[PDB]
Parts: sequence; structure tokens; C-alpha cells
Amino acid sequence: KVSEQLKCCSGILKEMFAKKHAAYAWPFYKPVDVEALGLHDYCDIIKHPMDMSTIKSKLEAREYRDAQEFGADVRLMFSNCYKYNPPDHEVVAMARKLQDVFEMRFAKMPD
Amino acid sequence: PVLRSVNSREPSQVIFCNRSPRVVLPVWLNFDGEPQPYPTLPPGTGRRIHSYRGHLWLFRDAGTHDGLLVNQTELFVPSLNVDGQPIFANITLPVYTLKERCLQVVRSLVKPENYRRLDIVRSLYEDLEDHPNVQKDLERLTQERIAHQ
Amino acid sequence: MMYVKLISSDGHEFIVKREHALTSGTIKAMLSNEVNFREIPSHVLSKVCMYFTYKVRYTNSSTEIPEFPIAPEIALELLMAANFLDC
Amino acid sequence: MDVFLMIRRHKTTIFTDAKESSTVFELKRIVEGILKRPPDEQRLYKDDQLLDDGKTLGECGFTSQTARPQAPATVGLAFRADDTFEALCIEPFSSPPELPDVMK
Repeated sequence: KVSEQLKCCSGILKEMFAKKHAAYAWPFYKPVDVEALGLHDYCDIIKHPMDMSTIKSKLEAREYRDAQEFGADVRLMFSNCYKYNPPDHEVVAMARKLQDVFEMRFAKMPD
Repeated sequence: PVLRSVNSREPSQVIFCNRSPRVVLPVWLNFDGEPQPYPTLPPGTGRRIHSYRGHLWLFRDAGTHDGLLVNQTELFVPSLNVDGQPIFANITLPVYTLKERCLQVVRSLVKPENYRRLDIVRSLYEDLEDHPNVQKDLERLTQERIAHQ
Repeated sequence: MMYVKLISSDGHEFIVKREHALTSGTIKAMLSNEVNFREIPSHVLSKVCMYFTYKVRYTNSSTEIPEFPIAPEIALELLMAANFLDC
Repeated sequence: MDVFLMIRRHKTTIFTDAKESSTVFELKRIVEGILKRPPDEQRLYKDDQLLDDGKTLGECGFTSQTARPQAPATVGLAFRADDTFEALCIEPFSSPPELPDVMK
């Protein structure tokens, strides 16, 4: 019942990583390198960081109870990006582009 | 303009590593070509940097603005990452001329207004007052780049 | 290698390799065997030779290059010497 | 690594590079090639300490870390005359002028 969906969740993330949606998903692959990007304030603002590589590990480690918990992390990822950056920022525009893909697939998941 | 970064918006993870005794000042040429100074790197230190594909860099001394080398060259331009591996930028001293190296020492020990209180030849006053400039060095490289074509 | 004798004003003979001496453009011109300098003192000329060694060694070197040291006092004379010797 | 030396006698000074592995006798062959003086008529010192022909420059104390191109370590030299060796004599270089007020 639930294991059916959790495997479909993996299928979604694979498409998010895929070269098809490469142009506007590349910031969200790995964690936010505060050193490289030089974001001293980031850790104060964002209490719970998240990225696609982190979510990938949790799926393989069976750390999500159900498909609903998987979504929360994917949404947290974009939520953090929206929270930190201003509306007209580039990463935000890309965040929306990738999210609109996720939302389409997560909505059309069978049950 | 000739020497300028390309607004690619394509990621390129870099590692600046100050393997020199100077306090390095990373300088980034913007999309128009105007240099932007970034936070300094202490001697014998380094850190990860998130630059982008086709972005010009150059490195100087934070104090004296002396020219340094990065991978046995003046300008640094990141490639695209292979298997997401970081592009290293080994910042080091050049082999300074005995004259230019002597100037650097005199410059550091004597103020600009005390240059004409030194028991030296007239010509050396101009040489001392002729400090190392970034904009001046970029105008040379631009002309050398044109000569190469 | 071929060696050359560089004599100071105060009569201190310095035997360096010919290749090392050719770093100086003045000396390059002076030759084309034994060279003499009427102005430069010993301690200055000795430091100039240490540069030749430093220059020849660390040129085209992938091994990171150390800073060439110049003490405050010798700086002034060495600057003039460097300007004279064209290097 | 390579060691960089200043082989000095009286007012003479030879700038020459060597290895840590190379011997004092091999160093005396460099002195012979320049100053026409054979090893048997040579005495090489480290400060006051006399050096053996068989021992290496590394064994003598000359390390590449200490003896660098820009800061080469000095090596005393004394020749033989009338079948007797002279006491080591090295004339020092001239003094730089005292630091001017502007440079202080």
C-alpha cells in the first residue's frame, strides 16, 4: 500500500535529477555550501536545511514512513530557497520551475 | 570589452589556495569588465568557491596590490566540473625581478611623500611612485591578447 | 659550467656560473670574461649573486616559490644595484 | 634535495649548488675545477668544525631547508703552502649604512 508509493517517490526524484530538467535543478542537487557561496547568515535563517541528495539517501535508507513525509522534505527544500532569497532572485525562479514539475508528478501518483 | 566574465549562470566549484606568504586579494572581472575585490585569503590558507563557467579571475596582494600567479599564469578561468570535481587554483608568488622586488621592500618601509627624501637616482623616484595597478595590468593583457590573434 | 668573476668596489671576488650572471642584462652586454664594478660594495654584490641562484632555480618551477628576502638596510643600495645591473 | 653554498677563502666567494648526498671530496673537486687547487691541498670547514672527505654534506649538517638559493650556507676554505695548512681566514663583507629615519 505505502511501499508502492515510496517506490514511485524514488521515480520522481530520478526525473528531478535527470538531464531533462538539468538547467533549473542543479542548485538543489547537493547541500547549500555556505563556505563556497559565502552565506554566513544562512544557518541562522534556515533552521532545517535540505537538498535532493539528502532526500535520495533517506529513500534508500527507508527513513520515510510514507510518501507524505517524502513530500514535506521536497517542499522544505523549496521553502528554504523561497525563505532566504528575494522574489526576483534567479534561484527562486528555478526553484519554482522544478517545484511545478514535482507538484505535477506528486499529484498524479496512483493510490 | 575584451577581458570580462561571461554571464553563463553555469556552476563551477573552485578551490582558491593561497600557497604564498602574501595576504591574497581575489579579484573578479564583472560582465562589463570592471574588477570587483573579494574577501582576502591569509597566507597558507584556502577555501571552496562557487564561481561559474567562463568567469575571469586574478589575484593580488591585499596590502601592496602586487601581481601574483594562479596555476603558473596571471588570469584564471574555471572549466566545467568533471564528475562534479572541484577546479583547483594554486595561487603562488612569481619570480620577481631584483629591481621590482627591491621597490616592494622600499615601498613598504617608506611612505609615498618620503620617496623624494631618499639618496637615489632621479629615475628611481618615478619607479617607486609607479605603484602596481590592476587597471594598468589589464590594459597590457588586453593588448597582448590582441597581438596573439 | 663556465664560471665568471664578479669583483666588488671593496675587492671581494665572487665566482658564479656564467648562465647565472647572464640574468643581468648589463653583464650580458659587458661580456659580449672577468668583470669588475667600481661602485657596488661586497654585501650588495653578494646579495645580487644570491638572487641569480634564486632566479635560475625557481624560474619555470612547479614547486611553489619562496619570497626573496631583503633586509631593510641593504634595500636602498640593492635597489640602485638592481637598477644598474638591469634585472 | 639540493643544497646551495658559499665556499669562501680570504676575499674569494664561490656560489655553487650541490646535493645532500654528495661528499666533501666531491665538493673539493668543484673547488679544484675553479681555483686549480687539488683536494689534498684543501681544508673545508663548517663554521669552526673541520669536515671529512668521506662524509656527505647532509651528514656534515648542510640541509636543503637551511641552505637555500636565496640564503646559502657558508663553507670555510683554507689552502696549503710550504707543506703546511693555513688557519681558516674569511674576510667579512662591507657594512650596510644604518637605517635612515624615513625607513624606520
